Amino acid sequence: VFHTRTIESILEPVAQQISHLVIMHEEGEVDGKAIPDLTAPVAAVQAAVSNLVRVGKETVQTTEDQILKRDMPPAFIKVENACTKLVQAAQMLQSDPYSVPARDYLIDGSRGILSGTSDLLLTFDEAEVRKIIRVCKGILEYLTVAEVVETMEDLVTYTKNLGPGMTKMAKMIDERQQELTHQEHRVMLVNSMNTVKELLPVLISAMKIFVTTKNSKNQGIEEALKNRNFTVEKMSAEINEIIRVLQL
Amino acid sequence: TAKRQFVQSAKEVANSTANLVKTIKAL
Repeated sequence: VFHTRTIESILEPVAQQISHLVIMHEEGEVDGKAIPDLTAPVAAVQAAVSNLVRVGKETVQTTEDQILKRDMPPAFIKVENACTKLVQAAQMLQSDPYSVPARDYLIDGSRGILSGTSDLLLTFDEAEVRKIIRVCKGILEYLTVAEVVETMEDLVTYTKNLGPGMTKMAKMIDERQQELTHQEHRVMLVNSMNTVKELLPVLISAMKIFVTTKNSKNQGIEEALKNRNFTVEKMSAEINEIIRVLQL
Repeated sequence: TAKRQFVQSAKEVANSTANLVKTIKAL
């Protein structure tokens, strides 16, 4: 169900347990079911929620992603308000073990904890993806500069500052595709990255010919320009495809 | 790292909530 192996491993068993509890609650089964003392299990949840918000706050302050800074605090409120209902429900159940409003608080609280934790993981994941897209867009912009290269000196400068960006993007895509649960999207990412990687020496070779045809002042210039532009076009189309699949 | 610390914190919330839901659901 979840798009990442990490998100799936964290949320799927707790989501299924809550879905089962919600079903029992709406069927009327929870209402008169004897509930043991929940002071300690709820205290363990409040301690875990406090640590998630504290670690979440450390990310908000040290990050530069303004969407993550904006979207994490409403989710902190959500998990904390959910925790409030669980702490209060445990108290209410000690005074009245048959409390129907307290059982409602247990379900709303558990759902709120899940929903808020899910929001936080999805926000954190979207920010990690935005880091990869930034790297992709930087390469796209750098590829728009290939047509400016017209001398040997330009070619050396250009190639030198292209090689690391490509290596960085390939490493990021390789690590990301291994995290995805959707196998068809993993195939799209790796195949697009294979195309970009293999077209890089094709682009460098076309730029070398372009520089040589320009210097010799021969009839082969238009074909050299067309071969370079077509390679920039294909690489750019593939990087735009990677950005699209990364967001899915 | 900050990523590992955040993920471990979320895992702890899921685990403690799972244990609470299992205790409520208990027949």
